[PDB]
Amino acid sequence: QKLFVDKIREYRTKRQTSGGPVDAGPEYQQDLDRELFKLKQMYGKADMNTFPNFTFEDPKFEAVEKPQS
Amino acid sequence: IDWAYYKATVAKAGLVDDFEKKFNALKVPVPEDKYTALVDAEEQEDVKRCAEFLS
Repeated sequence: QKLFVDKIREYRTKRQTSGGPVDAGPEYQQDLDRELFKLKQMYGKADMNTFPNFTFEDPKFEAVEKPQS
Repeated sequence: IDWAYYKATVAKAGLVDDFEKKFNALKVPVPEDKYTALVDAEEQEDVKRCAEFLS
């Protein structure tokens, strides 16, 4: 019970932070950036809302055009 | 294409709603047939040849 209440108090202390971890970490941002770059490379580059729309023509149009037609 | 409702249910729904409004504005073209007249062209000549052969 004593350890539980102590840890609850420290969790509330963590919640007292305005934002982010108390220890931001010199390498936490670098690791997050590396992971984000890896995810972007794996999943491919994507814009916020880009929705391209290009339609091709009929491919390999087969016809009856021949000398014996 | 029912993902738009799923996107609304998806937590990220706000700007996705505007994009869905854009999505409903999408239009897909329909190709137009070009060889249809060419096929119909030869039938008359073949019919004439058949009539001459019959006679």
